[PDB]
Amino acid sequence: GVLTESNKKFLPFQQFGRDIADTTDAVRDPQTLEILDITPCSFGGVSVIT
Amino acid sequence: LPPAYTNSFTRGVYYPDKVFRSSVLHSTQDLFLPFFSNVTWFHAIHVTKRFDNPVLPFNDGVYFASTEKSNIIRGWIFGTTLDSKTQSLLIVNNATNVVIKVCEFQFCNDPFLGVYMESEFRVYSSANNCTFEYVSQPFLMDLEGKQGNFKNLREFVFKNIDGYFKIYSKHTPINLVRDLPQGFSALEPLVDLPIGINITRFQTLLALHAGAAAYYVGYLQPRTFLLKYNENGTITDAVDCALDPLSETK
Repeated sequence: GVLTESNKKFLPFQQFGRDIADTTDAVRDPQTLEILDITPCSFGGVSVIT
Repeated sequence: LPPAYTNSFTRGVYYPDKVFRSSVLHSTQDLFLPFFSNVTWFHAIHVTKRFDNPVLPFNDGVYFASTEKSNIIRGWIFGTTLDSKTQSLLIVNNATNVVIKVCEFQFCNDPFLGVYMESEFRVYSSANNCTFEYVSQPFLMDLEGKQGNFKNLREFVFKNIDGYFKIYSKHTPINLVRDLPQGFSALEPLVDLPIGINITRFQTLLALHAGAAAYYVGYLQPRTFLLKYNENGTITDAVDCALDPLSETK
């Protein structure tokens, strides 16, 4: 995905993060202890117009 | 002492894993403490005979709460049968820290490191075999002596799964003078123990002067709760959803 810098705040023991759909949504940085969002890249079909 | 029971008013909630959520109601299935339970209250007000510290059968999780302010129960010895052939575990909150001493401790007929300092060597006699010893961070453990109102709610959850003996903890500064009142607050993890020993029973290492205190010993249960996180991501409510029809439909 695109590791966008996050906005929300983790509890200072929580590593993972997920959504109502129960899939990976945010990740705390193991080194600098920062939180990052996630946004996958699968973007739509491709149609022709003639 | 005859343990006069009491009621557990919605206590014993703890973040079961590391995951974070937001404003979502999750329904988990873990070893929990049922609501409104009949907790085996150890009335530690001797000023009767709180020296009733058997090898309590360490069930699958024990809600070893404590409304104690001086940590009269400094330590907790663990093991299988406590007869000098067990790689036994001791969680001792001695002057240094909450030290985790897991070693082949040599027991006697009366297995306990009685205070005398834990010098009544009926557990530790020789460190012949020491797989690990997790000396934690040395904090301000100065032979805690403060008492009075049950302010430091030393609520403790002791579960042991797959060798990992996870100890959760929490301290909430609330004023109260008797058995667990109403209110809600979740517990957090404060240590995971990456060891591989087996535990069946345990003990409660009181600080011998019996003595005057107050603490409770429940017993967990493999139920299925339904948590409710919030915006800040903390547990603000839960429902033991095998208790009643209303709870079941919720």
